[PDB]
Amino acid sequence: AKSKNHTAHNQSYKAHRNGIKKPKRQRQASTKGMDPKFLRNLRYSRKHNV
Amino acid sequence: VNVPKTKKTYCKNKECKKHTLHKVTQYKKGKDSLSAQGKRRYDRKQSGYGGQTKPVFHKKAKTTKKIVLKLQCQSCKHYSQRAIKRCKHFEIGGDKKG
Amino acid sequence: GRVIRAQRKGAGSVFKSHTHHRKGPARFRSLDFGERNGYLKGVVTDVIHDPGRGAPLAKVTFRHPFRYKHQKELFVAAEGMYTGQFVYCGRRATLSVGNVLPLRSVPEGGVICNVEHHVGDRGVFARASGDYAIVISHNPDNGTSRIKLPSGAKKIVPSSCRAMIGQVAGGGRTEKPMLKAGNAYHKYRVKRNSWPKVRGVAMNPVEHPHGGGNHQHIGHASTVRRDAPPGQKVGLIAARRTGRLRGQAAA
RNA sequence: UUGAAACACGGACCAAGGAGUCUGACAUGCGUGCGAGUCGACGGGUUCUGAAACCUGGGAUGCGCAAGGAAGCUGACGAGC
RNA sequence: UCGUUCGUCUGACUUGGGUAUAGGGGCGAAAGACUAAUCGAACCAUCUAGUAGCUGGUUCCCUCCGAAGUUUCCCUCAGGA
RNA sequence: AAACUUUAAAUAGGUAGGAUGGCGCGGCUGCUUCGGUGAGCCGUGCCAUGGAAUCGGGUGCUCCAAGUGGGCCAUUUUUGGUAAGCAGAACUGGCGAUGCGGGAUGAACCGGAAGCCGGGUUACGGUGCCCAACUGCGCGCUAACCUAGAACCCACAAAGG
RNA sequence: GUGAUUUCUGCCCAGUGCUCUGAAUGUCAAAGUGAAGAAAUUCAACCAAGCGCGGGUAAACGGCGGGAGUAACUAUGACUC
RNA sequence: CCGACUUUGUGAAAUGA
RNA sequence: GGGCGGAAGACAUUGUCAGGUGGGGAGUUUGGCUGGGGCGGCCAAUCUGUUAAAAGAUAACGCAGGUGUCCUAAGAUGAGCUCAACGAGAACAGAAAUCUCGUGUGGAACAAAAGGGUAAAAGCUCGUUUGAUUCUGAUUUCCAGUACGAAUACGAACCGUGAAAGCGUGGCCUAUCGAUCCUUUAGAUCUUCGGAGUUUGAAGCUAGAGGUGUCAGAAAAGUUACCACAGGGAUUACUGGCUUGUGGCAGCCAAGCGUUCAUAGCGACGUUGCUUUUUGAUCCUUCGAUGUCGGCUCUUCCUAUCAUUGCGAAGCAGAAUUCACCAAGUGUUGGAUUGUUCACCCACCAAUAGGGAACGUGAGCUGGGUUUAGACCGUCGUGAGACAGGUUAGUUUUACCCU
RNA sequence: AUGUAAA
RNA sequence: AUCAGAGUGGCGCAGCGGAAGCGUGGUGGGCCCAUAACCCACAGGUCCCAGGAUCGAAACCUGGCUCUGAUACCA
Ligand SMILES: C[C@@H]1C[C@@H]([C@H](O)CC2CC(=O)NC(=O)C2)C(=O)[C@@H](C)C1
Ligand SMILES: [Mg+2]
Ligand SMILES: [Mg+2]
Ligand SMILES: [Mg+2]
Ligand SMILES: [Mg+2]
Ligand SMILES: [Mg+2]
Ligand SMILES: [Mg+2]
Ligand SMILES: [Mg+2]
Ligand SMILES: [Mg+2]
Ligand SMILES: [Mg+2]
Ligand SMILES: [Mg+2]
Ligand SMILES: [Mg+2]
Ligand SMILES: [Mg+2]
Ligand SMILES: [Mg+2]
Ligand SMILES: [Mg+2]
Ligand SMILES: [Mg+2]
Ligand SMILES: [Mg+2]
Ligand SMILES: [Mg+2]
Ligand SMILES: [Mg+2]
Ligand SMILES: [Mg+2]
Ligand SMILES: [Mg+2]
Ligand SMILES: [Mg+2]
Ligand SMILES: [Mg+2]
Ligand SMILES: [Mg+2]
Ligand SMILES: [Mg+2]
Ligand SMILES: [Mg+2]
Ligand SMILES: [Mg+2]
Ligand SMILES: [Mg+2]
Ligand SMILES: [Mg+2]
Ligand SMILES: [Mg+2]
Ligand SMILES: [Mg+2]
Ligand SMILES: [Mg+2]
Ligand SMILES: [Mg+2]
Ligand SMILES: [Mg+2]
Ligand SMILES: [Mg+2]
Ligand SMILES: [Mg+2]
Ligand SMILES: [Mg+2]
Ligand SMILES: [Mg+2]
Ligand SMILES: [Mg+2]
Ligand SMILES: [Mg+2]
Ligand SMILES: [Mg+2]
Ligand SMILES: [Mg+2]
Ligand SMILES: [Mg+2]
Ligand SMILES: [Mg+2]
Ligand SMILES: [Mg+2]
Ligand SMILES: [Mg+2]
Ligand SMILES: [Mg+2]
Ligand SMILES: [Mg+2]
Ligand SMILES: [Mg+2]
Ligand SMILES: [Mg+2]
Ligand SMILES: [Mg+2]
Ligand SMILES: [Mg+2]
Ligand SMILES: [Mg+2]
Ligand SMILES: [Mg+2]
Ligand SMILES: [Mg+2]
Ligand SMILES: [Mg+2]
Ligand SMILES: [Mg+2]
Ligand SMILES: [Mg+2]
Ligand SMILES: [Mg+2]
Ligand SMILES: [Mg+2]
Ligand SMILES: [Mg+2]
Ligand SMILES: [Mg+2]
Ligand SMILES: [Mg+2]
Ligand SMILES: [Mg+2]
Ligand SMILES: [Mg+2]
Ligand SMILES: [Mg+2]
Ligand SMILES: [Zn+2]
Repeated sequence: AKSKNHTAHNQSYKAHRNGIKKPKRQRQASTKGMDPKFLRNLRYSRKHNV
Repeated sequence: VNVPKTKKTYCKNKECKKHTLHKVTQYKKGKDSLSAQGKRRYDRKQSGYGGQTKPVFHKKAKTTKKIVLKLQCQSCKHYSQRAIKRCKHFEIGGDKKG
Repeated sequence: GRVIRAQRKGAGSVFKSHTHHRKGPARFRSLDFGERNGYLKGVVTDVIHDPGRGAPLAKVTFRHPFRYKHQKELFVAAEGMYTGQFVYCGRRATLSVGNVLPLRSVPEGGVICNVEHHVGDRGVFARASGDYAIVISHNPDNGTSRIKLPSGAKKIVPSSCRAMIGQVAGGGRTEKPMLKAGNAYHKYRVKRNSWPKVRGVAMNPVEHPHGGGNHQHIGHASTVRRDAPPGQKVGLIAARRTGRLRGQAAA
């Protein structure tokens, strides 16, 4: 009747039975959040490639 | 907490857009108006039988408010307003600390 | 709660007046020309005990003023009346115990009973056993008079209101202790269902504002306001004061 | 129910009745028809066993084909690693 | 309800019949008593298959996969997302 | 010395171990620098014996949805409690959901997880009778005139003679 | 409300309640009044009952304290603060 | 309980406009 | 004389609005956690240290504490200086007033709680100030990788200070706070009022404030013994079970008592246990019911032995008495008072020892107590009512089944 | 307010 | 058992950080033959024990104590 309960018992099992899903490493890694001063330049060069 | 009467901050008006000199005041809630849509709705709803229909607040807990400072720049006569942290005593242009 | 006895008495259910053996309305005569402007001679025939009323009634057999028949009227006996007496009605009736005169004809200081209030409403003040009204004073510029009622109040009445001179019989009756719940019961059968009367403090809350509690007590001020809704106005109504009456307040 | 053979509850026995259905909106999955269209659903004509079937209208009925705005309003200038 | 034993018995006594008051109403020498074996709000029918986060039941076979009592929020801890 | 620390373990934590790598050439920039200076990108050409062991198809991507959200026991770390078959946590496993062999009997102690059969061999535990297997081969101690003593948990014994 | 007879009903009107008075310059609705307004409207003045101010009322509901010292044996405390 | 409007007419004075 | 006779008289009164009163009446509410619940407390928001087992996460009504503030400086920055303390000295002047020199790793201060950080500073004094500003995103912390709070790092402005580098989007860092609807405010020389306009009003858009502390945010007091329902052994009071602090019972040591003599008989200071008739603790079974104190009756069992049979010891001369041994075969009473178990007295006795069996024993009784509804007092409550205060009256159902 | 017991 | 309250002059009580008084008692005089009473002056305290902050405590808060008062229920 003690409504406060807490364990991590069985939580490693639930985590690992379907693996700890690592994200697929990526060619062309994402730029979102990067330094806008760096990204404006980076975009503008690709604007003026030949 | 003391705050100066006149302060230099940013004035966003398309005429100023720079730090100007702003006179300070204290925000006080203007008076409730009898023709606001919420008021003609509530006055329609309260009318009749059934008594108090919209809830009315009783369990007050705060003792202090957030001051709002109504800063008017001396350059285009347009206000802009800033809320400061919660305080009990508040005074504009008090005698400076020594 | 539920409806409270003070509220149940207005229904008429069992609280009506127990009037099966009462001898009829005890009142004066229908005021007419003869008794406006002279006197009519009537003779008492019997002093009959009226059930449910302490004052005896006197059967008075007038002669009808303008048709050929008797009129058995029925008065409230003034202490002194006897069978065979001639009672005279009118304005020029001599000031004799038993005669009925308008107040324009009772000298100041005189005792009267059965005083009318609107000339011809046939007697309303000073009627119960052994009570009388004294004509204090007259005012002929408005044609009115003043009387001291039994209650100690002082009422201006029309100077043409009639009155029976004397005092009502049966006086001194409420001096005798009844000594018995039996006597009390036989008193109240013939008046109305108003006895035995239960203390509110010994009631449950659902039927009396004083009700309930592990001890018997009222629990709140027993003096209630004049406007309190029916069913709340029980206790001492609109009381100006309480406690034993001492000094001037006992006047 | 964490724990039932329980000193936990229901149950004497048999027969029959007896409990996730039907409807409106939506959603994913699948099948079928057609496919920038698709729906014929309310109506009309016909129907010789027929409350069925079959035909008809739509050139704007619904959904879709165009979105952003609170509203005035504006509305996709043609892709590279 | 029965038995022996008890209270009262000219009295505010006992009782028949007629009649009055019918439900948040009646009546009460007051116990929330009595109002047809029903009264701290009768009975009857209807709204009504009222609602229940609670208890009980929830009916055929084989095959294969097959857990949770843990995080976070909720007048939330017998519940739900 | 839990709310002290110079020092400072063990177990446990993170990252890297190449084809998602480098070097040349010639181009862009609205960034950067005193500046072809850098930063990055862009096009192209070259290389790069696969860059410790072992193992092996993958949640790789998504949709719809069920039940659950009362836990309990054990070895070890551990908080309150005098302690509890008590209350609360940490790592893992078990029971719950699971039979089967052993511990006489037991949900979670020991062995071990399973289609239905024939044959062989074992684990835990045992070989005096119940009861399948030795009254086997050896060596010591105990003699209990108290119910000697006789299974991991486990059904206790203490200070002391 | 108390509950025959006898005897007697001490103190408190600050609390709660009841009740009485309104000089009037506290508070106070609709209506009606004036001003501004182009009008909706806003404003101000006026403004009843009620409260608020002021008296009474306990056989109205109710209530009725502490702390120290002191007698020429001790104790106790007539007395005192 | 109280105020205003209403049924609600007729005319007289005193203070206010 | 076209008045039936009076009384009041355009006031009462009818009708409708308007204000106050209105448990007389209606409706409803009366939070959660909790070693039952109530009361207490806030362990509901939330910070620091520890528990937290050397990454992270980690609970309890665990421990020690904090917060709902304060601040135009106690914010920004630049310059300059060194703080607590200690040694020696100096008129009045001393332990302590002010001054000077030396040493001074921070033993000071930094608004507050604790922890961390700092010595040409983050501290002290002075200088100029307002970055405590504007727009909208990102990221972390919580975490569902949602919101909020807070914080960080860029971007585009405008600025402060410094000669400059730079620093600066509030306080040295870690807590100091607020959703929807509504009202109110700021802004564009913005949009709509849908017949077109002028022109007040109203709604909009973006950003603020007014607050929900039960702090992801209902608008809300009690009582019930007259009570009702759906349920619960997720949860109390009886029994039993684990535990045994508390209760009872026994050892070891030996400082002393025992007139000289620790141990005849004790045995403090400590300490080791045993038991499960009390109570505490828990909440495992039982809430679609296990009949709940006591007495009466009857039986059985235990030994931790009071008496009785045999013995040992003595501070045993005889009598009595005390300690222990195998011993549980036999015995253990009549009564006053109390509902009592317990207790206490009177008397007899060889003795009036202690204990269990669902605190043995209610289809065995009794119903005194307790534990419904009546009623009374005392305290509490404004009250309906409460009392682990005293009082009085208060139904005791079935066996014929199996053993 | 008051006035040795000590003659 | 917890929750509060108050501890201040010999006594009973005031007290809002600059910090000690009210009534009564004590002391020396005066009036009196004398004592009161009265008149004029005089001395007062470990602000319950140990801390902390705090320009600055007796007060704010925290530990150590004594007396007093409260709520201690359903079984
Ligand atoms: C006094 C006001 C009250 C409150 C708000 O009006 C209550 C409303 C909000 C809601 O949830 N719906 C309602 O009908 C009640 C609010 O906004 C605060 C800032 C301050
Ligand atoms: Mg849970
Ligand atoms: Mg209305
Ligand atoms: Mg009667
Ligand atoms: Mg009477
Ligand atoms: Mg009476
Ligand atoms: Mg009663
Ligand atoms: Mg009532
Ligand atoms: Mg009562
Ligand atoms: Mg009372
Ligand atoms: Mg269970
Ligand atoms: Mg069992
Ligand atoms: Mg059962
Ligand atoms: Mg059940
Ligand atoms: Mg059955
Ligand atoms: Mg069937
Ligand atoms: Mg179409
Ligand atoms: Mg491609
Ligand atoms: Mg009988
Ligand atoms: Mg009769
Ligand atoms: Mg009859
Ligand atoms: Mg009946
Ligand atoms: Mg159904
Ligand atoms: Mg039903
Ligand atoms: Mg769910
Ligand atoms: Mg070391
Ligand atoms: Mg770790
Ligand atoms: Mg490593
Ligand atoms: Mg085999
Ligand atoms: Mg064999
Ligand atoms: Mg009285
Ligand atoms: Mg009586
Ligand atoms: Mg009295
Ligand atoms: Mg009064
Ligand atoms: Mg009073
Ligand atoms: Mg008005
Ligand atoms: Mg008035
Ligand atoms: Mg009510
Ligand atoms: Mg209700
Ligand atoms: Mg609760
Ligand atoms: Mg509790
Ligand atoms: Mg919450
Ligand atoms: Mg850690
Ligand atoms: Mg500096
Ligand atoms: Mg976020
Ligand atoms: Mg910057
Ligand atoms: Mg600072
Ligand atoms: Mg709004
Ligand atoms: Mg229009
Ligand atoms: Mg807000
Ligand atoms: Mg109750
Ligand atoms: Mg009752
Ligand atoms: Mg249980
Ligand atoms: Mg023990
Ligand atoms: Mg003990
Ligand atoms: Mg239990
Ligand atoms: Mg039960
Ligand atoms: Mg039984
Ligand atoms: Mg023995
Ligand atoms: Mg039995
Ligand atoms: Mg009884
Ligand atoms: Mg009772
Ligand atoms: Mg009682
Ligand atoms: Mg004297
Ligand atoms: Mg003197
Ligand atoms: Mg003297
Ligand atoms: Zn400006």
